[PDB]
Amino acid sequence: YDPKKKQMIQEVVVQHDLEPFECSKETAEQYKHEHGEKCEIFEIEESGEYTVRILKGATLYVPKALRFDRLVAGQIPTGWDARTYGIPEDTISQVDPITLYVLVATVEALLSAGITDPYEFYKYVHVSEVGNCSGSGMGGVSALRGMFKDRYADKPVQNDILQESFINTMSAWVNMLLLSSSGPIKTPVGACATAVESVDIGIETILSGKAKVVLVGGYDDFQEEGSYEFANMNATSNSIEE
Amino acid sequence: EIEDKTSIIQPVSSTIPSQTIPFLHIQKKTKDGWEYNKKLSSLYLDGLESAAINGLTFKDKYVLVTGAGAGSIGAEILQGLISGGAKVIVTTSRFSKKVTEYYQNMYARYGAAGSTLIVVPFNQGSKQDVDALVQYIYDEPKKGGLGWDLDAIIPFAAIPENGNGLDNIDSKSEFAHRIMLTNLLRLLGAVKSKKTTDTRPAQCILPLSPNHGTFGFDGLYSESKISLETLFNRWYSEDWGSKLTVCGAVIGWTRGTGLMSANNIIAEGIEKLGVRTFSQKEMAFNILGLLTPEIVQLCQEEPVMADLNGGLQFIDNLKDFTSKLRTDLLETADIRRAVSIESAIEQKVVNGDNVDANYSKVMVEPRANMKFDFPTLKSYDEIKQIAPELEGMLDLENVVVVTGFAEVGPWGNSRTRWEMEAYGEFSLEGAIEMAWIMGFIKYHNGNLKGKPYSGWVDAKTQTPIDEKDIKSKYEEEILEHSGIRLIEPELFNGYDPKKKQMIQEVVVQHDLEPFECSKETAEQYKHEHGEKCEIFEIEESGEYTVRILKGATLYVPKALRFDRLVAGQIPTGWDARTYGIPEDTISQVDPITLYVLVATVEALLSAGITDPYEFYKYVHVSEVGNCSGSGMGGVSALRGMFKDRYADKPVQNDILQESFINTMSAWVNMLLLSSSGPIKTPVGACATAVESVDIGIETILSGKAKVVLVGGYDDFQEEGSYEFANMNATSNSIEEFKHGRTPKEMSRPTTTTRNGFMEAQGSGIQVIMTADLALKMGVPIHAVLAMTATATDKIGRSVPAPGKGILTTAREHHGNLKYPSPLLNIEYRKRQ
Amino acid sequence: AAIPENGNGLDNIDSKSEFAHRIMLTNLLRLLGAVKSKKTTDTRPAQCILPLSPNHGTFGFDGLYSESKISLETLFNRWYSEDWGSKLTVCGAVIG
Amino acid sequence: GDFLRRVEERFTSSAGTVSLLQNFNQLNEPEQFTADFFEKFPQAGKQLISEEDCDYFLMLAARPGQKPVPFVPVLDERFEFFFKK
Amino acid sequence: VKANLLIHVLVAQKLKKPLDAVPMTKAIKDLVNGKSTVQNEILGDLGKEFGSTPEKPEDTPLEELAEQFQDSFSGQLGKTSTSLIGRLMSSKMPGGF
Amino acid sequence: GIQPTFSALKSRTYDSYWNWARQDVLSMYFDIIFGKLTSVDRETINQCIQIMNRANPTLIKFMQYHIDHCPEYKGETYKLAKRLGQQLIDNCKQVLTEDPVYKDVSRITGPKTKVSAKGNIEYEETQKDSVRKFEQYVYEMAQGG
Amino acid sequence: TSTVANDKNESATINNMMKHLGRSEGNPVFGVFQKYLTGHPKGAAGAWMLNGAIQILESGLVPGNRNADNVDKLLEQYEYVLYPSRSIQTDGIKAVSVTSFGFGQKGAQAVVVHPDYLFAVLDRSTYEEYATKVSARNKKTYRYM
Amino acid sequence: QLEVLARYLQVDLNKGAKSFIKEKEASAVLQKELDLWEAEHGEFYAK
Repeated sequence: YDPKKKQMIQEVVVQHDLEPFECSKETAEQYKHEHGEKCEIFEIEESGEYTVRILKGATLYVPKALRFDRLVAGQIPTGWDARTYGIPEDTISQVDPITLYVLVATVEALLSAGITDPYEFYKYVHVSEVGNCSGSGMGGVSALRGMFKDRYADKPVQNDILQESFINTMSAWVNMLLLSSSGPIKTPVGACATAVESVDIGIETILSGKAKVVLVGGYDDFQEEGSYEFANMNATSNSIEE
Repeated sequence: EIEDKTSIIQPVSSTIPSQTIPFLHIQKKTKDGWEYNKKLSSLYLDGLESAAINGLTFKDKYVLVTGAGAGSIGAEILQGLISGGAKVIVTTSRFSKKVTEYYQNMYARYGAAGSTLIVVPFNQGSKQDVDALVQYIYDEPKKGGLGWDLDAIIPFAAIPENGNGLDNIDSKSEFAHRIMLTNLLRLLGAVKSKKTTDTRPAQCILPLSPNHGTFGFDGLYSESKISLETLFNRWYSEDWGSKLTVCGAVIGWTRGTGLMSANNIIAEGIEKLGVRTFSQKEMAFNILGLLTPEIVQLCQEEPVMADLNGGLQFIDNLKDFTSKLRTDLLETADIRRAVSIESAIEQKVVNGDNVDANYSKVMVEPRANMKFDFPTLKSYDEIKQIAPELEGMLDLENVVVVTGFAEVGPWGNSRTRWEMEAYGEFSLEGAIEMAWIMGFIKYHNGNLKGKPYSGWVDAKTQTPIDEKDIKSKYEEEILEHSGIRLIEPELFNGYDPKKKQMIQEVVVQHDLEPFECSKETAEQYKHEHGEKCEIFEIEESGEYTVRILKGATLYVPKALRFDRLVAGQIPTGWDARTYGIPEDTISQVDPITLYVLVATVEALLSAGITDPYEFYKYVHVSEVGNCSGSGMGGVSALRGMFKDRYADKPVQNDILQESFINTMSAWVNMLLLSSSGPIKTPVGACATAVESVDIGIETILSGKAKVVLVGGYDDFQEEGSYEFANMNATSNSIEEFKHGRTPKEMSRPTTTTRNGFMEAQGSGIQVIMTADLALKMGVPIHAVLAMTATATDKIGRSVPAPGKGILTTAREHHGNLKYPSPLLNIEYRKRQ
Repeated sequence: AAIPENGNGLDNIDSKSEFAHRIMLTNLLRLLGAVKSKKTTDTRPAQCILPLSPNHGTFGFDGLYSESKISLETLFNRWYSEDWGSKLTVCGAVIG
Repeated sequence: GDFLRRVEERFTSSAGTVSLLQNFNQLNEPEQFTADFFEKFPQAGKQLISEEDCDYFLMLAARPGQKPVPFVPVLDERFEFFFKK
Repeated sequence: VKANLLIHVLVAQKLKKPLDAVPMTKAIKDLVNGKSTVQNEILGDLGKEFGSTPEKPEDTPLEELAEQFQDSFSGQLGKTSTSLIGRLMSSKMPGGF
Repeated sequence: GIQPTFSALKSRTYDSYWNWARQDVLSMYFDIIFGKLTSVDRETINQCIQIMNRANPTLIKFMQYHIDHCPEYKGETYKLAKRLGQQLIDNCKQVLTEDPVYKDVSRITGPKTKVSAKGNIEYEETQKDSVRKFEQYVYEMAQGG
Repeated sequence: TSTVANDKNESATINNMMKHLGRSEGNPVFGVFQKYLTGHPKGAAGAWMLNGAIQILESGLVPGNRNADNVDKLLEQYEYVLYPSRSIQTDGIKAVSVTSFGFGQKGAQAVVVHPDYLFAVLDRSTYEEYATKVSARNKKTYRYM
Repeated sequence: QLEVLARYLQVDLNKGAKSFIKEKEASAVLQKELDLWEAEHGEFYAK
């Protein structure tokens, strides 16, 4: 993501037909179904792969870019890596980037409580009493870009990207990789002020007796398409006029 | 009478008078032909006495039954096979939802322990089906078959043909002759080749007829039935004497429905001769008695003719005899008609047409009686017989109750979902409410074509319609376009699931010709394609031409036939115009918040809250919360910022603020409540509206709210449906249609053949409330939320896979039950 | 007219037997049923001579031959029941 | 009577029942008729007037060719037509 | 015949003015000018010609006239149109015409 | 007509009698206490048989709880379901370990065609007066006619 | 929700919590399976079940999974739960369980007790004063609706 | 040069080839119906 070269696509109606390009079997059938009459496909009997010609009147999507306003944002420090905390490269390659920030934050918050191993609660408390009432505001923007923006282009995307798009799934990887508890999972989502209601949902979880330990948190991630839509709401400041 | 093996001491063999042939007799062949044998026929009837007073066993009997449509002989023997324990293949030439739910009901009532029933589609006029169905009965489960070995065959299937004379033997008669004969023999001839064991015979039960051409115009029916009699002699002459044993039944006069309803009027007539006809449960009894273990051994040495014709061969010229009885009852019926028609009008002439209008009675048309009906409050002396001495024990300021509730579902609201749930049929009150929400009927007031009118008028033609013509005109269409059905492209902005649009990145190898565009767009192309395009200004116009050069990347559109074509839609024609949401908020807001605003009012209405400000008379403004929340909601506005923005489609500028999950609860506050109570928002995927209750209750019992909304809502879209496909959660709709499943039955919980769930959309909200504030307002206390919980399962690496962490709502200590706990006893705590 | 068929058992009722059943029966009746519709005169009967068989399945492996011959015997009762009693008079021969 | 033709029509269901009101000449002694009518409908004495049967009532009171009604049912656009008339 | 062309025709002969002199936008009350027997006669003629007359036909203008012969004024010339035609033709139209 | 309709992917095996026994017990249980089936009726005898045709050892433990905790004080049909239920509990214990049986108890019905005085033809397949079971039907079959 | 994994995990959870709490043997809970009819509205799931649980409480009816073609054979081992396919009016339902399983190890359970067990902790003066304001609000909401 | 002259004269260079592959799947349809007869009835009956 270069903020000065934010990539967009423009729908262009072709007025003079493109010359034929060769493609595979099912993709040529995908073009002829989804362009209809306005393209041709022909089989190469020597190879079995098809040529496809896009004809006059079909819609293309021509890429474009635009010099965008917001060039400054408050990054996690350049060179921060979840390798250096001990997260396996299994969970790095699967999971959306924000849950890397939640796993890193959850251990050294337990470490701030003198909890060197997350199972040290269960010596004192029952397993059904270690909750996780944490939650995000919009989190999963990298996996919402997978199912909405990356899937439409048929980019090579992870198959289960939708289960990391969730806001209650960063608290799953805390339970799947650290706690193995059975306490009250909840997930708040009150935009900006969500980690103070996470305390609110946290405290009345404890005082009701439903948990004796509960995590309380907030987390969100910066991406391209999240930054452009705070621009049009005129919430984040125009960096160029700064 | 309920108080099983009764012994018989005088059999029916001793009951038969001399010189008298019974109504049901087994025959034995001699050189002259077939004639009555008393020894075989008394062994028959003494088994049927025991089959009546004690009954029949069919355990470990594997039967094939063809021609078993609803309301036939072949379906009344299936009740008698399956009740005995048989293992029956059933054939349907018409395969539907109403066909197999007949057979599921027939198994849910009569399915004795050990019995199985299998409904297969099967054509018997097809040679290719009769080859392939015995390969489904005899092949092994490792090759896809069943691994059975048939111990009886009952091939009853036929075509109704009538009016086909000898001069009109037509193609329906050549196809009925193939069904009934020249491919019935291929059905018996194929069970022979799949048998390898001479110790298992398959008793063929052939529906012979006693009327071989003695009636008139039936086509090749008698030529189909008379040549099944040559399987008696062919048992001796061919090599299947131990493979198929033939037991031909000669079914007499069966009184049933269908096309023989014109013949039931004379069954009384020929029974006056000393002959008897049969109902279908009787020729059920008469052919199932050919499966007794004493007849079964008798079929294995002899081909068995069982003439169950009830004496009808002792009637000379049966065609001419039943013709005059049918004529005389038709010629008596019309002379008694035409006299009473003429005598009716002759009294209209003498007494006048002013009087006879006062002879007919004024009937009452019915209307709908839509009430609201809060749950019926019992009397207080009645309420303490239901619950004993519980008085004054619970503190009412700490009991949470649901006081109102509503939905926007695939079946409308909470009233018309319950009619489809509890009953399967809409009422008259619930069919004008589905016609209201789907936009078929609109309430007109004022002048309609001159005349004043106040009633229900259609929306398509705008003509007055009585309230009973609501069901009779629209129940076909209300049911066709609501519930689990195939995705309709009008409801999802042009989403055709068969033509899901995708783009393919194509590197251009020969440059496009120049196209003209505007000023800034040409600068946008040259920045974002770089060297690989050119721009040139037209000085005459000021707009630029741009040429895309060799080597630049285009995005060519494509489509693909996608799997998931069925989902549980909000009913087609549901509109938020009809509830009173202004077209201001329609054009701004994402579609799911339309479903939440609609659900929030009529959930407050379910609590008797006609105006949302009626809480503040009793409670403070900072005590009306909204702890509702969604699972993924805003998918239409996440498609705006991620998919629609990248194309630079014309998109709303503030789409990101309706993408949120806590913003549907904003439009509830911005447009209804104007409160200051505890806003929260849960987001626990599927199970989020039960934790919304959990976050709801401890909000109330902490004293932070006294009223709080509690809800869940989510929306169906294209890109949300495709990503449950790749996680293999929603069922592949196309492979449901190879399994012959209709859309209203491929959402299958608990089932042996369940394949994934059916995704739906809408909302659901409950207004919960403390118990004492509910009875201080006077609202309908609908429920009492005693418990709520949420729980996280166990360490894993699979997020969609469920677990059992919620089993710890029942956790307790049973190490020492020597002392019963004092505190469970209700009278201990009362004196404390 | 008939087809020579032999060796066609019940497990081997084959396409030569479905074509012989059409020759001998389901299109013999269409042959008698078409001379009916071309007759307009009830004073000219056409004596049908049907080659009946006395061996209805009492031999072995002949295919649909006995099922073709035994259902020509239902043209005796159908003369009474239908409207061709004066058009086609049936006279079935049982050739030994 | 033409109002009571809506009350039987409202409170009966899916039936096709014959009417208690066959001829309008039964209303010439109403107080014994109205009681015998509303014992067949005990639920009519407890359910309020429906809004579909409320604007029907206003459409009866302002019907053409009728004697003008001896009361006012609504304060509406048509008040003087209900009043001075 | 249409309602718009019906009311105008009858009114045109009543006011003795050119057909264009009477704009169908306004009302008879304001068109007459104030005459007690003028407006009364105007409505009277139409009243017996149609039957369907609203509460305040004197004020009902434009739409009122169209509504009068709407879900009603079906194609019938009525007595008003009949009487006028029969009379005028036998009083002005040439002898025998 | 000859277009072949068979496919092995469309077969519908129906197996779970263990459910439909535990359903039709309690389905019968509210047909008794709400008066929709009396003990004089013949379909309650048809479906008492179809329950003991489906008897498992846990189905008695299912039935015996609902008959022990049926409240007799609530009515007189509540007297009926405890008596008619316990009689079936005692029967399902006996037919247990025996082979399920087809005993048809349908009341024998014959045809009666009567013509209305207006001239309408109506077919009422009424109950036979002298033949009321299949016990008596087979005795009719021996007599000829 | 019609999947292989859920309907045995949901069934084993209700079996193992009713096993541990001391149900009488032979008192299964009746499983109602609304998602055959309404589909799975993934976020909205527990509300439609909680609306259904209250409708079941007021009527006493138990709806039926009318697409239970054949209940899985692996579910016979779960004796403390019953799987209807037919709508059955009962004489009163005291409490209803509502369990919802989510993605991300998100299970839940509500229990919905009948209103009459609230209306017996309050005396005669409070109830008959309560029932008036309900009958007042019912007619007022009637006119509004 | 051949494409730009066919563009000028409005000559479709594949109109014969597009109609070739559209009748070749149309004659595959009637073949799929014609062998349903011979699979059902057999070779001796069909001859």
